Amino acid sequence: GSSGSSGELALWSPEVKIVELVKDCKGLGFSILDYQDPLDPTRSVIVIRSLVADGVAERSGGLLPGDRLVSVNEYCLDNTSLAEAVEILKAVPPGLVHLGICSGPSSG
Repeated sequence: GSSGSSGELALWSPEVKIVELVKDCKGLGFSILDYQDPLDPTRSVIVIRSLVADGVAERSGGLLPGDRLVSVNEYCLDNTSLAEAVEILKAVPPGLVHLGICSGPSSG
């Protein structure tokens, strides 16, 4: 059982956190983008672009800019294309929003 040294994805945590976000008419208050692993270029992940000023994201106090988003309202956003990710957040119904997050390189 020789674990990998200076390799295993550390940028994020192996434990995702479900943040309860209350969507509104306009929708959410955050953004997302497509990322590419520095070791695996053939692999992409969705990150938290940024939290709109006083946006649902910030309000709740669970999301942060730089964290890797797992899913939104039970939606596998793994290796998903930005376009797809955005559409998923737009197609998602209003109200409570159960989305996971992977603590990443935060400057806070």
